Amino acid sequence: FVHVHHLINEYRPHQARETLRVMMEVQKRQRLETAERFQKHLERVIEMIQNC
Amino acid sequence: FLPLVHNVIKCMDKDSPDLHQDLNALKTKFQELRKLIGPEQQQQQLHSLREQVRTKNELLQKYKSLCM
Repeated sequence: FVHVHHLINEYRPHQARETLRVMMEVQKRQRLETAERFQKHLERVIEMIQNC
Repeated sequence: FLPLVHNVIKCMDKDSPDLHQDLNALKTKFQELRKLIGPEQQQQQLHSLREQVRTKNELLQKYKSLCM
């Protein structure tokens, strides 16, 4: 029981830090993808505007 | 309206010499032309339409320059 508690206490902080880093990376990737999509949409809008 | 003038001229020339009396034909032709033909209101409407078309063209050209 003592060894199990020690292993749980040792594995909790590293797992939490890894999850936080993965969440930050996912948020950064989603923000970059949204920015690229908005840029492409604005380009298509300018193209459609200059079309007429 | 050349028809009325022509009818008057024919009636004056054929007053004593009534060989061919086209008075009835002329009157019927004048009535038919008046029925078929049918103020400055039209000019004002045309001016308003021209101004509106110019405004629409200016508005359409206002959106020419567009980068993003």
